[PDB]
Amino acid sequence: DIQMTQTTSSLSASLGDRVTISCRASQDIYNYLNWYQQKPDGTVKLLIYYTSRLHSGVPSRFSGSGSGTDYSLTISNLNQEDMATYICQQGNTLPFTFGSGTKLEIKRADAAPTVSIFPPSSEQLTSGGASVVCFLNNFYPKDINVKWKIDGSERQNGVLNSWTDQDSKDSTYSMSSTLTLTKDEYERHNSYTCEATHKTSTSPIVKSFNRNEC
Amino acid sequence: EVKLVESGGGLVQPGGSLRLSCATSGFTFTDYYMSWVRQPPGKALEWLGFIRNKADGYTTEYSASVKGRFTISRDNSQSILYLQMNTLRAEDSATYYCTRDPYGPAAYWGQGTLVTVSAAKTTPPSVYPLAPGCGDTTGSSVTLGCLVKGYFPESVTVTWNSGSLSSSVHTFPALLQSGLYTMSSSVTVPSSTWPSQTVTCSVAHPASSTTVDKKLE
Repeated sequence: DIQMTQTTSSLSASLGDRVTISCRASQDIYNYLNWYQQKPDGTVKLLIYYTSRLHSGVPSRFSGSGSGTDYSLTISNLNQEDMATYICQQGNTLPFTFGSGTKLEIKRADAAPTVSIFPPSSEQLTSGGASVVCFLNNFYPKDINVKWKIDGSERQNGVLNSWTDQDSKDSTYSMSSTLTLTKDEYERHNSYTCEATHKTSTSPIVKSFNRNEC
Repeated sequence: EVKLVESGGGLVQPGGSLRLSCATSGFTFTDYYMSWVRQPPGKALEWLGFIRNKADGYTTEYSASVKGRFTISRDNSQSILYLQMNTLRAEDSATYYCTRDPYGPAAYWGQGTLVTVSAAKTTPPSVYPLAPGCGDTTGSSVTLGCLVKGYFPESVTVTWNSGSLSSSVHTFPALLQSGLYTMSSSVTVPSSTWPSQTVTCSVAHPASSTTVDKKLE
């Protein structure tokens, strides 16, 4: 079946710009090309059908065009609410096949993370394990690298790290980093550091608590 | 509103089956092509099959992959669409979408239901409150958080307190680690409270539990 290919999966534009996102079909599609918007949650709206037609509700800042195998969606003047991943699907031969998608990140001024670091709860600890948690909040760009040092040595085994998707209201990201250990490995050390390295600084920005402290 | 709400999702074990249903309102359901799509984790969207409208009889199309194994039916009195899935494999885990009009102008997608086809069993979360070390850190605005460790299958919701003076709640997506799920949420609040008034996170994992944990200290 026809493979839809979206070269570019990530794109960043500042809002004021004109975005173009490509879709190539593997077979001639005779203009039965639809473009969708997928928001970080569920939702999926059809923006253009039949290479060019705007579905009601869609802003005139979106244009579709192209022929044979190659098609484009253009966002003439990028608006903050346009962050989404944009999809094309061919409706010319069954089965219907969708492109991989292109996520559109809003380019923003760099923001430095505000770190927060938490000790284990009495509840987890009395229940056998300890997780030291480090929230590194509201930054830009996405790329950042946290390392956990216990008592001065980086720890490898036991780190979970997840980011939020771009903020809808202000375009930053937040990340959570959790180090898990036994109540016992934990009772044996004192300093727990969370060291984040980010575009906005020259030196790692560090938060720590000593457990001896408290 | 022109509602289409999907509903049979949850955990099924492999080789099992599930009835997915799609409820609609505010348009003539007989008039529209009704379609099922899914998005596996990671992957692109995958069309599974549609059923035509009264014009056309209510004839069905299916993709090579699901033909004979999935079956789309329709009830035009109640104005429910169904997707009976059989002999479900782990690769059938996905968010499944109900859709009105596939071929363009009246498009309307619901929000998906999640199926996990897996041989693991339901596990309710252990929920930990996260508060900072006494003595050692605050300034103006307090960040509290909650770790909901070790539950299965997905989706958990963490509720806090709703009063927009701060309350910059964050949700960090769940990650699998050693075959269970783990997520966290933060709230950040103005320091004029916490200490002073209560903040609680409530964690609702619909394969049956609600826990409500208080940020004390």
